[PDB]
Amino acid sequence: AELFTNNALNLVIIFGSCAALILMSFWFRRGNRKRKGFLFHAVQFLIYTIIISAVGSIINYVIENYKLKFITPGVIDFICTSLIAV
Amino acid sequence: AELFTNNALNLVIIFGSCAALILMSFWFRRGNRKRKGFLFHAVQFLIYTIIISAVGSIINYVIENYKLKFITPGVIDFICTSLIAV
Ligand SMILES: CCCCCCCCCCCC
Ligand SMILES: CCCCCCCCCCCC
Repeated sequence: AELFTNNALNLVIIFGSCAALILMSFWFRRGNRKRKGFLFHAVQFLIYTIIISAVGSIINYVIENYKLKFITPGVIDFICTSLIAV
Repeated sequence: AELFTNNALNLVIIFGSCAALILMSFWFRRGNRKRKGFLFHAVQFLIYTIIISAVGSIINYVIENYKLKFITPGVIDFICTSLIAV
């Protein structure tokens, strides 16, 4: 409830990125004039990176603003780096 | 109102840079003795850099002097660096 005030831009940009991804998927599906090689993979990579960074920021804010017990900060950064590297 | 006292030179230099840009655009349009290659592009680049740096400074001052909630300092520096690099 009260946590949404400080993160609204984050969900806004997450939704915008997802909508842009769906729109460009449809754009590729229509006509398929492009080649789905390195550029489309790179686009997927960057959108994945930004969305997981946003999710990690949300987790950090929730942990730091609600309760610090049972969660160690920075470990979520490690998991995000691991996922993007994978 | 009260924030204009500490930023007056910034809007002054922004307006001066815009006026100089328009004046040099007109000067190029008159006679076009020059070649609009690397030098004019570099002039555009430097004026863009200085105006966005001024805007970022204004945003920083507004955030630090009005309310720190919902805005993370330094992210605007990241966005300015990203825009100038692009
Ligand atoms: C059909 C031709 C496709 C050519 C794709 C080139 C991809 C280059 C990737 C370079 C990665 C360093
Ligand atoms: C008509 C001749 C125009 C010559 C423009 C030279 C531009 C050099 C740029 C060097 C960038 C490193």
